[PDB]
Amino acid sequence: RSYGFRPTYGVGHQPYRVVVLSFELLHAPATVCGPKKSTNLVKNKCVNF
Amino acid sequence: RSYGFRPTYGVGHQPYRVVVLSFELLHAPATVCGPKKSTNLVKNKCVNF
Repeated sequence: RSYGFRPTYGVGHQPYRVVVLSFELLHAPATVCGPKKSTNLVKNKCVNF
Repeated sequence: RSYGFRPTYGVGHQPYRVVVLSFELLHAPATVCGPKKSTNLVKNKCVNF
């Protein structure tokens, strides 16, 4: 069935753009990552890795 | 108090028809049933009655 996308219609049938993100969570090599900066590893010292 | 059921009014106060059905659930003889066809019973056999 088609839609009556009339610009004069009220909020009763005002269309919106919609995006669905299905994040993939599993134990696998990671490709996409957030915006952080790497540092230097520290050996033989208690660190919050 | 009455209502301003104006057809030119927006979706703010557009009345709807509502039908409420209250199913009755108890261990009592059943009168209303779904659209399924009965079968013939089997004796002395493991059967999902």
